[PDB]
Amino acid sequence: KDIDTLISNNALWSKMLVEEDPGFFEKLAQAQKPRFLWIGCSDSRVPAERLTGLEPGELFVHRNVANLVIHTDLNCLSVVQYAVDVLEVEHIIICGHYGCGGVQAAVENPELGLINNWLLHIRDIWFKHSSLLGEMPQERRLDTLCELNVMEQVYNLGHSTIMQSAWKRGQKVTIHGWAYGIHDGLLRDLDVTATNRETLEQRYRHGISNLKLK
Amino acid sequence: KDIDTLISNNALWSKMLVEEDPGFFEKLAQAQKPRFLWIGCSDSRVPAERLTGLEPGELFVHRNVANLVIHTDLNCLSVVQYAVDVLEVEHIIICGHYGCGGVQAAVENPELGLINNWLLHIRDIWFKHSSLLGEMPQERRLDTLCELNVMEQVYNLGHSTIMQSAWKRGQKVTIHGWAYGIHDGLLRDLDVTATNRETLEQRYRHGISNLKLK
Amino acid sequence: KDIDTLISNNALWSKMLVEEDPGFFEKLAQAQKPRFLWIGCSDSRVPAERLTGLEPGELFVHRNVANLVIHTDLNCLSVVQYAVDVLEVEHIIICGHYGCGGVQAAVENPELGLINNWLLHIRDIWFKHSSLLGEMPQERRLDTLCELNVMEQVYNLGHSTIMQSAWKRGQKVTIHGWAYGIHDGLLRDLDVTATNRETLEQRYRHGISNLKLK
Amino acid sequence: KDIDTLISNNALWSKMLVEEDPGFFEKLAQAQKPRFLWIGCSDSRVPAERLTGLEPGELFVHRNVANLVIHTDLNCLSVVQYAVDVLEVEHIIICGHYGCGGVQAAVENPELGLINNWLLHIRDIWFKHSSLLGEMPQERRLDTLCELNVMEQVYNLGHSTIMQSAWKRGQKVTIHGWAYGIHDGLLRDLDVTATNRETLEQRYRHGISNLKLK
Ligand SMILES: [Zn+2]
Ligand SMILES: [Zn+2]
Ligand SMILES: [Zn+2]
Ligand SMILES: [Zn+2]
Repeated sequence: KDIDTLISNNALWSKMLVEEDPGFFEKLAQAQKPRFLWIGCSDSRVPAERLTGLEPGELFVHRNVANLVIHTDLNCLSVVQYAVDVLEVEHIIICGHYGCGGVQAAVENPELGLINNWLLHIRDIWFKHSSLLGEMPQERRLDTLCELNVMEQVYNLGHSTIMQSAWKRGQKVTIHGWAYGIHDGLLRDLDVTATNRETLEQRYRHGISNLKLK
Repeated sequence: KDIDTLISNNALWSKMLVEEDPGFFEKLAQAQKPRFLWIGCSDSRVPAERLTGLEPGELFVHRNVANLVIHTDLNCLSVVQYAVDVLEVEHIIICGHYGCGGVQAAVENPELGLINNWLLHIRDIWFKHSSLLGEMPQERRLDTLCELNVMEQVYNLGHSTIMQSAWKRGQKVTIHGWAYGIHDGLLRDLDVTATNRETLEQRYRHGISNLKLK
Repeated sequence: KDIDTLISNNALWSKMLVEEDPGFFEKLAQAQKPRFLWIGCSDSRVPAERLTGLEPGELFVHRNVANLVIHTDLNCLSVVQYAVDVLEVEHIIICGHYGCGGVQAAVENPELGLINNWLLHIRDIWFKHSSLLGEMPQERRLDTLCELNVMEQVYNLGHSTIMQSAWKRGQKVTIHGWAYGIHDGLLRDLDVTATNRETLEQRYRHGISNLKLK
Repeated sequence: KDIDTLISNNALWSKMLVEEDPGFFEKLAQAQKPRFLWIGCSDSRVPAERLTGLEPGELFVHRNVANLVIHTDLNCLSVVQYAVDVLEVEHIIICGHYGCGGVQAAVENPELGLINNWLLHIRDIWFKHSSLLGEMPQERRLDTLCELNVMEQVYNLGHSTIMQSAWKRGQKVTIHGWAYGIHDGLLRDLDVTATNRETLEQRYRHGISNLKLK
């Protein structure tokens, strides 16, 4: 596919909607704030909308390499603060995916350029859970790192001043840590769901523990 | 819709694909690098995939508030460098949308919190094109700012060291500046398409000029 | 000078203080919060302490290339928020200097690498005041840009959510825009001193106006 | 001291130099690139120039809260890249200090606002060396964290793409990890000096080991 094909398909798509689904934009037209914030990877192997069946306008979205929530990344923090304080989303979903190019590159450590600096945050995670990973079969270590990465980002987001203050003033906002694979497009709940400061700490340890078993 | 509904729909969606479109993941399974990098707004009113008809895996995606390409935002720059130097995408599309909450908030200047700092980059653009905007009917100024914002981000991306070096070594990478509205989902080419350092400067002025007329 | 010379001189310096100025650390030992926040250039041609005669512990300091206050730079914003809200400094000084390597590089635009992205913020300023600069003798344009840069950073800092909220709750914090040259080490007040939202806007225009004359 | 006193003292200081040290700016006037890059804390309890006896113009300087080198902080990375690739400094010194307000705040975890996000990078370090710290007397844990922080930042800087590429092309650049206290102003070499990729890894482990003993 080339550029002209995208513009042409869009023009035809727009016209076809009139006599196939005229109310397609009805929801959009009506100022309806999203209830979910989705933080995913730029790889976007399978669109979040397709994975969940959500309609356009129901989710606010941020995507970066390897779906990271770095303590000091204002790009991501700005999306979160806007979503939590202004749009007042009720659920935040951090979703990783098996076979993520970013996660793999962080382990193999090839010389890719500027992106290597961003990826060092993942290597920090790999070092952190070294013992845990060496306790499992080799073929499952990369997929496990993918899950650990999501859990650590959920933990990071929960500790941001944004989430801490929201939960402190009693706002209802839940964080979820999910992952999916390209073999079946099945969402997998890493079970680190946090609804407040206490469950954040509890479920985090819970998630890590469920891996010690696995 | 609640969380349980998303997980349940996903499980059912995955199963249905087997006897409706078994080869859905065939493309994904095959390591196929995306040809397009899409930089859009976190609002994601209408998914890029739906707007263009692109299949999953064909595009690399980054989304932030008001689709900005700040000179010094490493989150966005990391996505671009990875896409250009590693995935070697051939087209980069920066797409804004009319009625963007970020653009509007930058003009009205309400006290929203941390996000206000991110939005000041848009106010800089508004000041920059003050004369141009005052030369057009009031009802069209916000939509025009939305277009100007996209053009300025295309300009910013083109001047990053990442794009400058890519074009310098003769790599084929094109940047496009688009915008769409919720009234019809029709993509609008702002005609600032840049294929090298020269066309970047030329098309930028061209885009601004086409507005002086409009 | 080499590394061993610095360590050796430090050891001797420390000893000499006992029988030359025994109370040197008395001030430091006593938890005394700084009253001034100094934001300067990494070039640090002449130390701020030497320029003003301030004693150690009296100033909090941040230095980056070309003393910039980018709307979205969390490094600088973190220093400011800490200084204003926690240390409660009463004066913030942004000081540039004539002949700054960063300012010059932004104009000449040589290919220096990663730093070029940081410097684009200065080129934005150069474009912004194009008419003003072309209205003055060529030999004075670079020095004028150096002053304009400081004024714009003062403006940027004043518009951050940090300063806006501080002034809003009635906190006493003043921002100053200074510059000095290596020909005499003489501080030059650009007269853009802001004590609140109103004076920020007024003095900014004032500073620009005094240049139209110059 | 107030603002008028700083401006007045500067004016008098400048004049006095003529008949006390007329050649004070001679060095500065002569375009002499610094040989050292100093990365320190914004606290700046004792100026680097006073600690080492270096003259103005001999050092390039960056200061932020708790002297951090975050993998993805473009402010700090820009200073380093400019210093290494353009100024070609030969030594980079990361210097922390005992009693650092940033380090302490990271441990006590008070609610300070935006700065708490920046400080989470230090808490990550505290968690990382939990076992090591619990193996030492309580009264020495905070000072030890101060040293561990410096060692980790040296490690971070060494792993940046900037340092990796410099050492790869055979450039001579050495990184040092120091710390000083307000009780005597005595510099303490943490002995993690790295001159290349190999010594970076070796000296890092060495530094941590010397603590296991201490
Ligand atoms: Zn991925
Ligand atoms: Zn938007
Ligand atoms: Zn400078
Ligand atoms: Zn400190």
